[PDB]
Amino acid sequence: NPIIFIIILLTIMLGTIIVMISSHWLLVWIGFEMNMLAIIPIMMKNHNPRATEASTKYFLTQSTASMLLMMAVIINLMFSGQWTVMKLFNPMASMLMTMALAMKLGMAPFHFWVPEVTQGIPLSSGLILLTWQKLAPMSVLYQIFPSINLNLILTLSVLSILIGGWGGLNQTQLRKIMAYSSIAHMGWMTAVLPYNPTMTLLNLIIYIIMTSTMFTMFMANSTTTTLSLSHTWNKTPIMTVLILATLLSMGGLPPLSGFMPKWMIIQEMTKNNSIILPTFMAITALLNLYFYMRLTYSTTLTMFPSTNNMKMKWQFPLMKKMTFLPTMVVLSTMMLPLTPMLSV
Amino acid sequence: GRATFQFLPDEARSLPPPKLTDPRLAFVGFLGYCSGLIDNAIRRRPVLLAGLHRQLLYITSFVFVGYYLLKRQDYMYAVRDHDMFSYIKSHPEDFPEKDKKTYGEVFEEFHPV
Amino acid sequence: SMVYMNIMMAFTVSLVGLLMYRSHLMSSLLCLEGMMLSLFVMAALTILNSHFTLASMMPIILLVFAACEAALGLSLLVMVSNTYGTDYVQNLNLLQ
Amino acid sequence: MLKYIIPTIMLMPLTWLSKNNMIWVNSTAHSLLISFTSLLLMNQFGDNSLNFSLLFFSDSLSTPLLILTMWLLPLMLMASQHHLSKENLTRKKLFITMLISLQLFLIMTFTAMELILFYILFEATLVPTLIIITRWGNQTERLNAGLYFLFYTLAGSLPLLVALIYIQNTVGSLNFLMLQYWVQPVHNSWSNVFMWLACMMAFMVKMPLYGLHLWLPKAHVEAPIAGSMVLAAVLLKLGGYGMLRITLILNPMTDFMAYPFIMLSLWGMIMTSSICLRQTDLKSLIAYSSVSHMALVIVAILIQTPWSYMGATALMIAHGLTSSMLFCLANSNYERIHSRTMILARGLQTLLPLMATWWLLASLTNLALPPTINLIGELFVVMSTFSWSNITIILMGVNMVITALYSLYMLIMTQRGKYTYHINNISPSFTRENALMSLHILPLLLLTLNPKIILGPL
Amino acid sequence: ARQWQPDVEWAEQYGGAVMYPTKETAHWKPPPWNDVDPPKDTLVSNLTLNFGPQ
Amino acid sequence: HGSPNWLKVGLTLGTSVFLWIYLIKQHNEDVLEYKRRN
Amino acid sequence: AKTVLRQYWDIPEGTECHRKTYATTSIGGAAGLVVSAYSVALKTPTSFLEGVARTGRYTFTAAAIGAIFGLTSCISAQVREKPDDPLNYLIGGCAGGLILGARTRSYGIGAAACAYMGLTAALVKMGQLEGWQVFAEP
Amino acid sequence: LLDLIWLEAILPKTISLAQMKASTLVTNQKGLIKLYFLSFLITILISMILFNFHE
Amino acid sequence: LQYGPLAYILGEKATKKMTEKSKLITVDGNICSGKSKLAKEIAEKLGLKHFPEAGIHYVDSTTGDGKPLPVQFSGNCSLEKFYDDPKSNDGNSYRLQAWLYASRLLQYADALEHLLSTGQGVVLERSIYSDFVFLEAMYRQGFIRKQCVDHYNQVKKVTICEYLPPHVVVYVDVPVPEVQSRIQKKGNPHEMKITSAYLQDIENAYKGTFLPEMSEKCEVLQYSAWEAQDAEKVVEDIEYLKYDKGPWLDQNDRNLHKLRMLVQDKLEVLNYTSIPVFLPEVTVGAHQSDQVFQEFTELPGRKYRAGYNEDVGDKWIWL
Repeated sequence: NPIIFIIILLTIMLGTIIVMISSHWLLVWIGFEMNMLAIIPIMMKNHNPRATEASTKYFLTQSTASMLLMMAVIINLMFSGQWTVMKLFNPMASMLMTMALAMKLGMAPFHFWVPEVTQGIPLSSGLILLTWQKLAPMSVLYQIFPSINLNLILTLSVLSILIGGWGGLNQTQLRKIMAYSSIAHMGWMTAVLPYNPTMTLLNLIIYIIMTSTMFTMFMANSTTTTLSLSHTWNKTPIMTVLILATLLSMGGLPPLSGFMPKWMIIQEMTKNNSIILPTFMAITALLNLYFYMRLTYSTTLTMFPSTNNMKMKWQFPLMKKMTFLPTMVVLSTMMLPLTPMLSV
Repeated sequence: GRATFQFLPDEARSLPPPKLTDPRLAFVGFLGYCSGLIDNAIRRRPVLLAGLHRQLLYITSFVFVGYYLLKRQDYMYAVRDHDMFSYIKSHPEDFPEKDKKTYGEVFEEFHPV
Repeated sequence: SMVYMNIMMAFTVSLVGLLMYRSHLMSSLLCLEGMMLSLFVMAALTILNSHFTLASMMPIILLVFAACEAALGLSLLVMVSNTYGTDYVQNLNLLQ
Repeated sequence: MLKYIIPTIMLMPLTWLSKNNMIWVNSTAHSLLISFTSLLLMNQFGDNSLNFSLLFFSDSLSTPLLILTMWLLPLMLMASQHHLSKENLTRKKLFITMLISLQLFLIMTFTAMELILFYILFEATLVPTLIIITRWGNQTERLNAGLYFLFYTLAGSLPLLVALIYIQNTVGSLNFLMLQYWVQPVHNSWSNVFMWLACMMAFMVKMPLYGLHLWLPKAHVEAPIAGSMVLAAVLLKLGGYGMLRITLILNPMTDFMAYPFIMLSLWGMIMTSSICLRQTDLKSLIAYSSVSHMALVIVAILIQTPWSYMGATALMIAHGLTSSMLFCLANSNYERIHSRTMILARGLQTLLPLMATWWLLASLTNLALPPTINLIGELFVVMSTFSWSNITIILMGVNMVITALYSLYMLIMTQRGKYTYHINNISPSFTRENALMSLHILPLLLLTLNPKIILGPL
Repeated sequence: ARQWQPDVEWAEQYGGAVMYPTKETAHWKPPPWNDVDPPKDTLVSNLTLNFGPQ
Repeated sequence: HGSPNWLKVGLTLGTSVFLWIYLIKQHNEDVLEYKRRN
Repeated sequence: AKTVLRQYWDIPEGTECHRKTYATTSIGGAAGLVVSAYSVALKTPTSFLEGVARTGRYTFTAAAIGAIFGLTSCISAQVREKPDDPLNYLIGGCAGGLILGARTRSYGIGAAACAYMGLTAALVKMGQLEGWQVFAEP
Repeated sequence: LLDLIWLEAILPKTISLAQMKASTLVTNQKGLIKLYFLSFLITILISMILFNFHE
Repeated sequence: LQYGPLAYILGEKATKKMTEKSKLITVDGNICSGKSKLAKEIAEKLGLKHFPEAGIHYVDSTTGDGKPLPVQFSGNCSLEKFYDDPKSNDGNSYRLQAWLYASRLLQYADALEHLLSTGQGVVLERSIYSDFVFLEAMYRQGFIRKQCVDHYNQVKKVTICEYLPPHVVVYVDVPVPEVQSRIQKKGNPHEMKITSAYLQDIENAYKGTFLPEMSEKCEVLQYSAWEAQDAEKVVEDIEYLKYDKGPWLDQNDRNLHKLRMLVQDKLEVLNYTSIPVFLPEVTVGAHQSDQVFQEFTELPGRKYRAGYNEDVGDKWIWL
C-alpha cells in the first residue's frame, strides 16, 4: 500500500510529460490515456459508496472525450498523412478536435463533469491532483492554435464565466464552491488563446498557485460553510486572517496579485480593436466575487461559535510548501514587470 | 530566437549583468522575510522571534533564485528589440520619413466655449 | 469510395443517447467497446492500400489500450452491482 | 514626494514594536511630526510648473489638497479611543496599522504623475475601508452596506481600464500628463460618446449624482467606533477629484452632452438637501448635507473657464474640515446617550456649556458668514454659473435658503430643557473631547487671512 | 454583549443543504457529516443445492 | 538547558555559505564576463 | 447562418417592409427551437404526445417577437424622414419586447422587458454605424 | 416614498434577477446521468447546423 | 503506532509487538459495584495498564504537566450540581453528556494508540458503549428532552467507524439493586434520594441494549453476584487467560486483522488514532442551535482570551 501509492502517483505526471514531449499524434493519444487509467485508484482509497458512484460518473465522461480525439487523428491521416502536432488541414477535423477536448478541461457545455465528481469524494484531502488534468490539454492547445474556427473557442468561453458564475451562488458545500469558479478561471484563458497564445500561461501559473494554497488552508477540518465559522475562536485566529487574504486576492482586487492577469490580459485583448468582448467578461467576473464576499462574511465576523468544544491540544498536520504560497500569491503585483518575459 | 530549450542561452554574455543593490532584489526576499515570520505564525510558535535557522535560508532562497531568474528577463527584452530594429532597418517602404512642419501649417478646429 | 461512407455511418454506434442510457449500464459499456472496430477498421483501410510500411503497427497498438481501458471500466461496474445487484443507470445520489 | 511615504511606512513597525498602553502615545507623537515635513519642501513656485522627481510625483502642484490628508491619523487616534478600549491589544494594533495603510496609498495618489498610476491607486483603497465597515460597527445592516459600498465603486471603475489602456496604445502613451501636449480633439460620433461616458461615470459613483447616491447613507449611517473611518470616507469622496486631471484635457471639446449631468445634478441639489429636514437619525442628518454641497462641484467642473476653479478647489476642502467636525460632534454626545435619535438628546445646553460654541461655529460655516473659506468658495461658483445662463441663480439661491433652515434645525433641538430622565450624561466634556473638536476651526478660520494657498493654477 | 449582531439565525439561513436564496425547491439531503455511506444493503441467502438422489 | 535536534541546526547555516559563495563567485566572474565578451 | 444576415443587412435598409419582417422572423423563430427548448423538453420527458405539444407549445409562444421586429422598424423607418437611425430602430425595442410582456403577465416583467430590450435594440445598428467588430483579428 | 423606492426598485431588482436564474441551474442539474448525455448530443449536432463551425 | 510513511516502510507496527498480547478488555458494571474492587486489582499478572473512567478533567489530565484548570474554562454541568436533576432549566443537563462523551472518546483513542506502540493489554472502566445506558433513565426521568437524544445518536453513527471491539468484556457481579444501600453506606452525600426510576431502568438497560456486542464475536465473561472475592478473582484471571488466545475470537473482528500487511488495518487505524485532535474532529456540534449545547459569540466568547495566556507555554529562541 505505501510504496505502490507513489508508483500510481508518480505515473500521473509521467502520463502528462509524453503529452508535451511528442511529435506524433499516436503518442499524445497514449499520454492522457493512461492518466484516465491512473486516476481511478486515487478516487477510491476509503471505499465509500458515493465515491464508487462518482468515479464511474467521472470515468465514461473521460472515455468518450478520449475517444473522439482518436477520431480526429484518423480524419487528417487521410488528408496529407503528416502526423506532426500542428495545424489539422481540415475544418471537419479541427471542429471535432476542440469540442472533444473541451470535456477534459470542462468548459460551459459538457457541464457537470466538474461539480458531480468533486463533490462528495471523501478524499477532499486532494484532489489538488485535478490541476494536472487542467494542465495536459492546455499543452495541446498551444500547438493546434493556428487552426481553429475562432467562433467555437469563444462561444465555449463566453458561456464559460456566464454559467460558471451563476452556478454557485446557490451553494454551501465549499468543494462545489471550489469546483465552481474553476470553469470561470478556464474562461479567461481560452478567450485569449487566438490572440497571442502566450499571456495565457501567465493566467495558468497563477491559477495553479492560488488554488493549491486554497486546499491546504482547508485541511484542518473544513467541510461546509457552517464549519468554516467554528474555527476562528477555536483553532487559530490567524487562520481567519489568512483565509481572508487569498480570497480577496483571488477575486482580482488591485492591491493584491490576482489582478495581475486581467490588467495584462486586456493589454492584449484590446490592442486588437476588440472592446465589446472584454467589457462583457470584465463585468461578468464581478458576480464571481459574490462567492467570496459572503464567504468572508462568515469567518471574519465571529458569526456564532457555539457548541463549546475545546481544542486544548496543538495541531500536527503536514502543511507542505504553505509558508511560501501567500507570499507569492498576494505580494507579487509590484515584483512582476516581466513574468511575461521569463515564461515567453 | 534560435538555440531552443535553454534556461538562458550562451549569447547572454554581453548583457550587463543585472548586478545587486537593485531594489527588486531587495524586495525579492523581503517578501521572503515576511514569509518566514508567517512560518512561525501558523504553528502557534508563540514567539514571532523564533528559531533564526528557520528564519534564515528563506532570505538565501529567494535572493539567489530571483537573481538567477532575472538574467533571462533582461535577455528577453534585449532579444526583442534586436529583432525589431533589423526589420526596421530592412524594408524602408514600410517606414517612411515624415515631414517636419511647424505651427504655420495647421488650422485646427477652432472651438471656443 | 463507398467503402468509407460505409463505414463512417457505422461510427454512429456511439450515439450518445445510447452511450449512457437507458438502464442496464452493460448495454452502454457494450457500444464503448463496439466503438472500436470503427476505428480499428477505418485506420486499417487507409494504411494498407497506401503502402506506408511502418504505421501498420499502430492498429495493433490501438487494441492494446482500449482492451485495458474497458477492462478497468468493467471492474467498476461490478462494484456498482456488488453494492446493489443491479446496475440501473437511474441510480443517482450525488447531485450536481 | 521624495520621502513622505518612507517615514509614514516607518510608523507601522513602531506600533506593534511598542510596549503595553504606551501604544496610543507612541503613535500620536511621531505622526504629528510629519506635518512640518509635509509642508516643508512643498508649497514652492510656481509658474509652470513643479514636476517633482521622476515617474512617481508631479508634486500636486496647482492643487495642494494633501496637507489635509496628513492631519487625520493624528486626529482619529484621539477620536477612536472612546469606545474601542475593550478589545484585545492584538486587534488594537491592527486597527492602527490598516489606518496607516490607508494613508500610504492616498499619498502616492493625488500626485501620481500619470493616469494609470492613478487608477491602480484609485482602486488600491476600498479594501482597508471595507475592513473598518464590516468589523467594528454596531448592530446589523453592516453587511449589506458592506456590499453597497462595493459594486457601485467597482462596477464603474472597470470601464476605466478599457478606456485608459485604449488611450495608452492610441496616442503615444498616457504615462505623463506633460506628454499631453499633443492632443487630438474628440468630435461628435457614436463611439466617442462612450469614450467620454465610460471615462467619466466611474467618478460620478464616488462624488454622487442625485441618482446612484444610494450607498452614501449606508456606510456613513452604520459606521465605526467614533467616526473613525467616517472622517476618512469624507476625504475619500473628495479624493475622486481626478476629473480635474482628466477632463480639462483629454476630450476637451465635449460639452454637447454635459446637459444630462447638469440638470440631474442641479435640480438634485435643490431636492436632496430638502429631503433631509425630516430625518430622525442624527448621523444621517449630516450624511445628506454631504450630498448637496458636494454636488455643487459637479456643475462647477463640467462648466469650464475659471472663476469656477477658483471656487471648485476651495469647496473640496471647504467641508473637508466642516463635515469632518460635524461627524466629530456626533461621534461625541453618543458616548453619553447611547442613541443617535435626535429626539432623545434634549434637555441640553445647560449641562454642557463649553461645547455650545462648538455647535455654533460648526453650523455658522454652512450659513458661511462671508469671511471664511466657505463663502469665498460659493460666491465664485455663483458668479461662474451666472455666466452660463442667468436663470441658474434661482435654484442655487433656493439652495442657499433651505440650508439656512436646515443647519439651525440641528442647533435648535438642543436649546430646550427639563431633561425628564437621564441620571447618566454626567461627563462634562473632558480635555480630549475639546482637543479633537479643536484643530478643525483653528486652521479653518486661520487660512481666511491669506487664502492664496487654496487656489488652482487657475 | 453590545458590539454587533452576530445572531443565531445567520448560521441556519446559511444552513447547509442547498442555500435556497431564490425559492424553496426540491432540496438534496442533509448531507452526511461523516464520510458518505448511507446505502448499506449487501446480503443474499446463498445457494441451496441438494446433492441428493442426483 | 537547551534541547534542539543538533543535526540540521547548522545545515541551514551551512547551505547559505555554500549558496552565497557559489553566488558571489558566479557574480564576480560574470561581472568580468561582460568586459571579457564586450 | 451568416448569409441570413447577408440578406438581412444588405437589401432592404428600412424600405420594403414585408421582406424585412419575413426574414427577421426566421432568426428569432429559429432560436425558439434552441437549447432552452431542448433543455426543458429533455428535463421533463414530456409524454407520448400532448406533452410534446406543450413543450413546443411554449416555443410557439416564443415565436412572434421577430415577426414584429422588422415591422416596428420598417413602418417607422420611411414614414418619418427616410433614413435608418439609432432613434428609428430604438422603437422596435420596447413593443418588440412587450410580446414577452403581453404573455406571462406584466407589472414586474413587461416594462422590464420593455426597458432593457430598448437598450440592446439601438446598439446593433449603431454597431455597423461606427463599424464595430466583435470577433476580430489583427 | 421616492428616494427609497424608485432608486431602490431598479438596481436591487438585479439582485433578485440573477438569483432567480441562479436557481434554474442547480435544481435542473439534479443528477440524471441519463440526461447529461442526451444533452451533449444536442450540443454536438447544433454545432453542425448553426454557423461558421464547419467553415 | 505508525510515524509517517518513511518510518513505516522500514519497520511496520501491526504484528511484531502484538504477539497475541492485544487483549483489549473492558468492564461494564453498575454503580458502586465494579469500580476498582475488581478492575484495578488485575493489572499484574497480565500486564494491563489500567485507565480511569471519566470526569470533567481528562483533557486537563493530558497535555502537560498537568494540574487541572478549574470548571470555569471547562464549563460543564458540574458533577454534584446536576443531582438536582433540573427538569425545568436554562440549562443545561445535556451539556454534561457532550463533555462526558468527548472525555470518554479520548481514552479509547489513546487505548489503541498505546497497544500498537507497546503491546500491552488495557483494561477500561466503561467504554464508549456504556454512554447510552445512562440515557435510558436519563429519558424516563424528566430532566432531558428529545432533540438532544437524537444528537449523540447521530454522533454515534458518525464518530464510531474504525473502532475494533473489546475482547472478554465483563459485566461485573451486580446485585439485585442493592445499590440503594451502596449509594448510602459508602458515603456519597450528593448521590442521593432519587428513586428506582434511575436505579431499575439502567439495570434493565444493561441486558437488552448491551446484548448485540455481548452477542458479537468477542466472547464475554459475565458474573452476577456480590463480588469476586477469590471466587471470581482467579476464575476471571486464569480462565480468562485461557480465553485470551484459545477461547478468544470467533469472527476475529479486532486482530489488527488481515490487512496487517502494511495495509488498511495496520497503519490506517494506528495513524488516525495518533495526534488525538483528528479523533474528536467530527465532534463539532449542531446545525446551529440545539438550544442546550451553545456558547454565545462574545460573552462567553470572551472567556477564551482568559484561557489563552501566551497560547503555548514555553518555547524559546535559537532552536
